[PDB]
Amino acid sequence: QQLHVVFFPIMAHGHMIPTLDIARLFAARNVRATIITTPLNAHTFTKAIEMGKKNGSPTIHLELFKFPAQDVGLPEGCENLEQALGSSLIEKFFKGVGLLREQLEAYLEKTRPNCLVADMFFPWATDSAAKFNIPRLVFHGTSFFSLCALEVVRLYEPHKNVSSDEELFSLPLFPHDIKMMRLQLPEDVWKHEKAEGKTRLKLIKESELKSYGVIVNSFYELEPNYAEFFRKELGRRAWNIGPVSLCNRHECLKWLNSKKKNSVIYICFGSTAHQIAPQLYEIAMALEASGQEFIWVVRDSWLPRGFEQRVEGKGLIIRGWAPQVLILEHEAIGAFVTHCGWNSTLEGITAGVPMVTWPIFAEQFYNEKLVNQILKIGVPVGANKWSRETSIEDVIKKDAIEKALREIMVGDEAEERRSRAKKLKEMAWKAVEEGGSSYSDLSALIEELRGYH
Amino acid sequence: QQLHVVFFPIMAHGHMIPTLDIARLFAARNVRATIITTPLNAHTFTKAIEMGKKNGSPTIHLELFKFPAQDVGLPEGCENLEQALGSSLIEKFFKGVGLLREQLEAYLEKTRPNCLVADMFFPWATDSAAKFNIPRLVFHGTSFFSLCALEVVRLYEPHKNVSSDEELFSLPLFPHDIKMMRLQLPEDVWKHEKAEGKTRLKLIKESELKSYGVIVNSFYELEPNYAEFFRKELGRRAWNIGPVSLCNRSHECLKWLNSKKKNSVIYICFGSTAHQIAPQLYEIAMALEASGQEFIWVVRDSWLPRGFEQRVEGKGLIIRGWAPQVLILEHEAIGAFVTHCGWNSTLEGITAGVPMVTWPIFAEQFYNEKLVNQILKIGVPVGANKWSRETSIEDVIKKDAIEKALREIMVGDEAEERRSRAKKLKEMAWKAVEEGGSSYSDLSALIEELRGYH
Ligand SMILES: [Br-]
Ligand SMILES: [Br-]
Ligand SMILES: [Br-]
Ligand SMILES: [Br-]
Ligand code: NA
Repeated sequence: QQLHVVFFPIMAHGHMIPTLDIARLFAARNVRATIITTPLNAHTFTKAIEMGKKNGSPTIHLELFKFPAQDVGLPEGCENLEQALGSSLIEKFFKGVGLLREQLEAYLEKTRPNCLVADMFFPWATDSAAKFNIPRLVFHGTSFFSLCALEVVRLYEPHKNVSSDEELFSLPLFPHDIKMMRLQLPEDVWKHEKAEGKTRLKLIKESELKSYGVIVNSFYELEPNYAEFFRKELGRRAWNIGPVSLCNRHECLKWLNSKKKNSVIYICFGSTAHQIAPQLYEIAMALEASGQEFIWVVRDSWLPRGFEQRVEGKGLIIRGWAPQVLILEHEAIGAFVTHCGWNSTLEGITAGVPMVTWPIFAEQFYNEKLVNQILKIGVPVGANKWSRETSIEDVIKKDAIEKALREIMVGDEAEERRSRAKKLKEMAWKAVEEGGSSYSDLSALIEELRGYH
Repeated sequence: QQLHVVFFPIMAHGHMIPTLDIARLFAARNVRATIITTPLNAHTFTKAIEMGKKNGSPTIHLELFKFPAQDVGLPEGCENLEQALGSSLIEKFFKGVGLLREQLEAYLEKTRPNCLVADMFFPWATDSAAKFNIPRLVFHGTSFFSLCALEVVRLYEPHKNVSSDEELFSLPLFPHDIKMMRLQLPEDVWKHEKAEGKTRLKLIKESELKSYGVIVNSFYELEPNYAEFFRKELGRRAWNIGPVSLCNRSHECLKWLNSKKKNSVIYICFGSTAHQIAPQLYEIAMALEASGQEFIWVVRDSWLPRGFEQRVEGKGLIIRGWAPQVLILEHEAIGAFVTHCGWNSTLEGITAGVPMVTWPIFAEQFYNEKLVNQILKIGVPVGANKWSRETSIEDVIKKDAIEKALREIMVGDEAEERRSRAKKLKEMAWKAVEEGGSSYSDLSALIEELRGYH
């Protein structure tokens, strides 16, 4: 009789889409998959389900919970983490999602599924599932490297034994030597201790040991030392089942067919990225000065006069939606400028494209270390300040940007980075195919859920 | 209304007695303490409560659960782990205690206490307490060293890279170099893989991270490297509150001892739990006589040499049954303690400042023996190296091995140094449990933390 797994992502585009992909991976092994969402977020899933269904692909069920926006003083329209801009709104959003516990517990009591896969941001989901002897898995949607780095920083606080903003400290027990500065950490953790953010991270990392285990959107062969470190040194039970976006598997593409292999730079910072006019201006000048052909995705005081005319042969600006995967996988694309969010980083890896890394917040400075120092498939733009706000002082200048654009295309080790990225691409596809490490760990997890008593 | 803590020990004398002592330590901080037991075990608590009460001491409540003996095919009389001898009986005993879950959940629903202190052998008690938003503490009744050693052996399997019974391997991450052989580990783990015992240990060790934390019957200053290792390297939240047997603490054998030189007499006591076969007792008797050492031997007549008691009349005393163990160990005349090196026994040797001849048999005892001999350096091994819940005639320790250990603990090269080291641990143990001590302090901190839990 059919195994039932319930998936409960936080309402953030970057968590919802990989959660859907995991639900789809489970559905393809004949597991009943239900995703919990809210009314204003349902369209994201309904569209994406049908736009990957009608091929005999199994059915993903949606369950809708009421988000108590009014109750916590959020606008009725604010059912997504992206809409909660400002310190006030974010704190209210987290109180809001915390009040979904009553609905989760009623749903589990009613449906009695075999497993709950709950977002990292719901540490309390473990106790909710335990009430009905249901195992809970934690899903973060980041790298093993980041999960390990964050935890060694939290436990060993290497940044308390420094005396300046830019003083380098090593990550303590790691099998690679990784240096960071305080600038690269959120200001709550290092400068003015704020129990809210600090208590939230503590409960998230503790959930990894208190729960049945951790599903990870990565492949063993990508970061073997950290897949092991997470399980051995840090004691987590984990399954690596990614890259989960490989599960199922236009004018700009015609434009690219005309171009030399590895000749074009793709720049796309995602939907999370909040780009100010002065920053866009420095990118525009750097692109022109670099001489490099480019496809630049933007979400006009911020364009140099005559930009659009000067770059007619060489540069394409797309306002809004780009077919990102089809662009990255085009032979003409030789590099990817990214914020180093894990979804973007994994798409660069899967396309075999070297990356210019532009970390901003969250786990991105850890992802940047993986890409540049361990995988050696990237070049840093030189952003070293962790910030969820964009101060004019933190804008990266034309000269830093131009240096990185040139290095990733024609720098001495640019070809070596391309060769290394092409190897990871082959290893990624091999992980997800029958017999691969990710296919295998998914089989092992399901078998283990089937036998749980 | 006062904080209420429920204590749920497994029905083993070695877990019940320390659990009572913890309940008493909690009761003295004005915490309501209830102990869960079964009808045939209640006498152990009733006696021990009243034999330490009538002084206005705060009241420990008992709750009785029915043990489903018939249900798992055990004799009605088998409500204690000591009665479950043989592979068949032990497995049934563990199925039995597992079926107490229904009664635990009904009791917690009814009483709604602030915290459940549940035996290591009840990993499911964490989820049972969580149903009513009650924090669960794990209690094992052993050393930090044993908790760390078992876990490093389970995770890193140093014994899998071996080819023979007696080949020595090091314990992996420890700041001391500790060498063991497969013989010293249970035969399920190393020889013939049995998922039952292996799954049981896995769920016990996992409960240490899944639960609110771990109460430990040890003191920080006794094993500082392992008190830290358990919390840092292994990530457990833990409180060290022992030796818990000091809580209550502010005839003819004692008259017999007053006649004797300081540190001249060996005390031998394996406990009432101890199952000793006639051939083994016989080898001990011969070793004691041959050693020339004065002795007090506590035994729980085919196994005595003819004329033994008469030949040793000046030098040796055999006590049949109850001995005033504390008063004997604390007598100036007692220079050594022959023990099985279970943690309760090991801690009483430490608290009396008496060096120990270590005779490990099963459970965590070979790890405790490494702590005593290699780290504390207050003991000498008898040379038992075989982990066994059964005593086969083939595994008996012979007179010559026993005599060698009796001589070594009394007059061997480092005998004086072992006595000096043990006397330091004695002072540190009493300092830990007095107001301002590490164990007094961690107990205050735990209670404060339980008081502020939401
Ligand atoms: Br690696
Ligand atoms: Br870097
Ligand atoms: Br130590
Ligand atoms: Br030894
Ligand atoms: Na660890």
